[PDB]
Amino acid sequence: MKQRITVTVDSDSYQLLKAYDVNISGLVSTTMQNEARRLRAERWKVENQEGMVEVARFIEMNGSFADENKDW
Amino acid sequence: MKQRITVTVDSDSYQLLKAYDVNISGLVSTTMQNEARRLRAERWKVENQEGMVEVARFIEMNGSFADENKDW
DNA sequence: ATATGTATACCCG
DNA sequence: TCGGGTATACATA
Repeated sequence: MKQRITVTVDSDSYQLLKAYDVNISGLVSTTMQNEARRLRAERWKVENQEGMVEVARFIEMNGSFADENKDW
Repeated sequence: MKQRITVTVDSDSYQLLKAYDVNISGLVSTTMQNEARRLRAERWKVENQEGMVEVARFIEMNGSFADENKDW
């Protein structure tokens, strides 16, 4: 069975992504994997680099369709 | 009073995020405002699939809460 | 159940 | 009591 995950926004900043054409269906799972891969409980850190690279695969589904988007 | 935004996934990386310590509330919306503002060219990262062991050589991206984005 | 989603009762802290 | 979160009932396509 699938798991319905809900972030009760209306305050944070969710409406925008969906306001354009993508709530979190593919967003969440995408961001999660990145937050998952990196997952390293910590704090006090700055940034200054880009994040590219691709590695898509056809077998599951990944139905993330919106603003002319597609898998990596 | 708050907007329920939910992605009916399960293991689409979603579960991992909350599985570590954050039911995407701040992550999604954080990610949202970013993909919301940028709304063009997402940001990913993949060096090594965790593996328990880490290293951390420099700075790349910040997350807060209890996850962060280190290099490894 | 159709998935994805909202709405709401219950749920986890 | 709910912060939010998810599940299920229900809503929609």
